[PDB]
Amino acid sequence: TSRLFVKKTIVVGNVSKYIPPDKREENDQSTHKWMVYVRGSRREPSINHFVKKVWFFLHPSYKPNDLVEVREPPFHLTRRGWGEFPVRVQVHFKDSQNKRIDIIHNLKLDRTYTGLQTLGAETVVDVELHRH
Amino acid sequence: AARKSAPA
Ligand SMILES: [Cl-]
Ligand SMILES: [N+]
Ligand SMILES: [N+]
Ligand SMILES: [N+]
Repeated sequence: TSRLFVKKTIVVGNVSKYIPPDKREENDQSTHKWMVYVRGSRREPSINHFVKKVWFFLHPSYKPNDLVEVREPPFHLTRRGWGEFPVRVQVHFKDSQNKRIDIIHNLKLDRTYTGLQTLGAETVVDVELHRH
Repeated sequence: AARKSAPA
């Protein structure tokens, strides 16, 4: 409905934990566990108001689970891995008028190698959507 | 082309 919008903040981040050989089974090449999350800003952190679902596109190595739909919050994706790669985060909005957006998030894996969770990276974008 | 590399 017409020409008014709101600017909204969307944050895509990633955290990672290193998995020591002492904690992987015989045939498990996963050196890391990571968690990509999608969130709003400090002012309002819950994007459930205006977000319908999130599509996570991943590297072909994750086939057949390279495409993941998180419908209801928290919009998080946890997986095991060995490699860094651009994660394509595709957001769909509850309002039919606002078209979907892709956010390319560069996954950053931990290199402290202490086996503890660390903060990898963060991608921040401003989104426009029909207010009314 | 889809590229993936390990940190270490
Ligand atoms: Cl380096
Ligand atoms: N915001
Ligand atoms: N964990
Ligand atoms: N879900």
